[PDB]
Amino acid sequence: MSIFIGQLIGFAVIAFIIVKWVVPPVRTLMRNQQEAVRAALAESAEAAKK
Amino acid sequence: AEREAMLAKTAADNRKSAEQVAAAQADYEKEMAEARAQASALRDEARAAGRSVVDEK
Repeated sequence: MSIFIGQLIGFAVIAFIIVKWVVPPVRTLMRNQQEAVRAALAESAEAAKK
Repeated sequence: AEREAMLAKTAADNRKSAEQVAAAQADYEKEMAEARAQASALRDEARAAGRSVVDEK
């Protein structure tokens, strides 16, 4: 019982740390790559139009 | 792979387009120049025929 709770508090701390300092860079990184790929598709589309 | 394909082909299509605007310009200019040259040659032949007819008459 006590062990579970304490490791659950530890997991809550880990989740807070990753959400505050690890999630922002990675999610947004993937996000920037996403923007890039979509805009590249866009450039291809435009060139086709040209 | 297809990501690559698209990037490269887009490159070549913007290439085609940039070369094709120049090609259309140059071909229109060449056709116009050929037409004008033929017009000038026709006028020169008319002048030569006029000289021939005046001389013979």
